[PDB]
Amino acid sequence: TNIESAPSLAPMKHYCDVTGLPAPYLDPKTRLRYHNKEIFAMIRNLPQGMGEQFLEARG
Amino acid sequence: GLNLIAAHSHIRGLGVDADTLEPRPSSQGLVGQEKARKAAAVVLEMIKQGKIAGRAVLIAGPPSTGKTAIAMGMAQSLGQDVPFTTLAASEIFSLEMSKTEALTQAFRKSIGVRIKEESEIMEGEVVEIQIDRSTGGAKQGKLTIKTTDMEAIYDMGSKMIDAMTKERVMAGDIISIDKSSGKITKLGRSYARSRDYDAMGVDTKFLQCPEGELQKRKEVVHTVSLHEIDVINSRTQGFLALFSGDTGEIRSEIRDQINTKVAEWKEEGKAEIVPGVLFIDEVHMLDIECFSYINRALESDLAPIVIMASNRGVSRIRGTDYKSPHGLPLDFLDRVVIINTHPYTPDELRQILSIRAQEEEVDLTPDALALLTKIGQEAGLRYASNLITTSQLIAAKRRAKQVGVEDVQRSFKLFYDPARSVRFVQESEKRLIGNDGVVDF
Ligand SMILES: Nc1ncnc2c1ncn2[C@@H]1O[C@H](COP(=O)(O)OP(=O)(O)O)[C@@H](O)[C@H]1O
Repeated sequence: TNIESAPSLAPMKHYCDVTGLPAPYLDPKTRLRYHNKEIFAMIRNLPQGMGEQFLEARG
Repeated sequence: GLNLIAAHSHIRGLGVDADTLEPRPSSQGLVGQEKARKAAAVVLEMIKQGKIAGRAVLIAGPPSTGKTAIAMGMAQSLGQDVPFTTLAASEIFSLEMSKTEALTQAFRKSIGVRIKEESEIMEGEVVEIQIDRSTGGAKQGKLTIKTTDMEAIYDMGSKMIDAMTKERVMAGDIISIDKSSGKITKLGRSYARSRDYDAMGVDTKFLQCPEGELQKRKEVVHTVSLHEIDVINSRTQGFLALFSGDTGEIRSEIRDQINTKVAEWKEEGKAEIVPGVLFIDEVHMLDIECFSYINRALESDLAPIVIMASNRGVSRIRGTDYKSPHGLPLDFLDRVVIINTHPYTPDELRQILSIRAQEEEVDLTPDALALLTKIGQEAGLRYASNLITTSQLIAAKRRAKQVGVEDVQRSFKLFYDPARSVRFVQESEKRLIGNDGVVDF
């Protein structure tokens, strides 16, 4: 009862978490999937307190 | 470095106009020949069209009137796009294989297939590599790289960690991980870790970080001939044969099946056929067994245009005993179309010697150039074009700057032109071995 939820075990296709486009590589400083160099620029100059909110929206 | 000045290192194309086909008299090296260069321009513009078979154009003319010059102009006026293949007609008489098949391979070397497909590559400086070999093994590891713009972390498979310790990727290398295969070509070393390299030379080049994104697709264009595919599909690992000549008699069913698959590649849009140029230098050195095959290899759809050059007048054909014009049989002279050249006027001789002087960067006084034109009127272009290189060095003997009459008259004194050599043979008969006799003073 209420323990019938089941997880998975399979390769997941990791997408971007700034935009919704498919992103193939992350960062060392903030660990964000990102599409290209414009999104890398906006990641590396964003005001503090939001780079954790992207991972909070992702989990 | 491997650009030593040869006898045709001053020709930078055919030199003619490409809009009204006018042979402007002095451009790109070819100076003086007008009608032959216009006909070569027409032939060159119907090579790049592609909508013609393998035909035969015979550059006939006297010795040293610019036939290999026109051929090298057509070679330089195509680039590395349409396959130009030189063939001096004594590479055919081999012993590894027969003679007609050695000719067939030279026809198949000049029909390129041009296909364009994409790859996915990665630029960038490696920031650091961590490999979890702890007794462990090549199982998991982290790769942190960057460009000037990007920076990324990747995890690696076992058959990539076995490629990272294979090329020994350091912390600072500029590598190119081809993603579809896995090879690593280190483009260089990054400058910013110049302290971090101890097992290198004292003089070592260093690059900068690559600019732009880190994951990009290249549209590389390959072009390989039909002889390439024939030698590849001939053994187990047979492409080494076309680097060592150890190929033998290739069976004709392989060539027929490759002629079928190239057409099936063309009709599916996967490929594109580029007809090249085959230059049979000194075509009079073929016997009639060659012409009875060139008469039928110039018939199929897949045949390159043959350009060929003959010196002889009414001469004998090899293999047989009967004479013929240009050393070629008449049933084969029906196929060819002949361009005749002409000897050179003296002002054209003077400016060809001027181009050959400016190519080697040798200063000349105009009196010495007038004397050199006077020599070239009586001894040909090759003798005066060698007297230039001799006279520069003779002027460098006595520490001079410009060559003069007092050095051209020494180069003309030491090194005999062939007319005076024939006179020396005719006036020194009894000691030079004619056929039978040796007289010793
Ligand atoms: N139109 C030209 N422009 C410049 N140099 C030429 C020209 N024609 C001939 N030459 C020179 O004359 C020499 C003889 O030409 P080449 O074609 O080799 O003679 P052959 O036709 O006997 O082989 C070459 O070294 C070349 O440099």
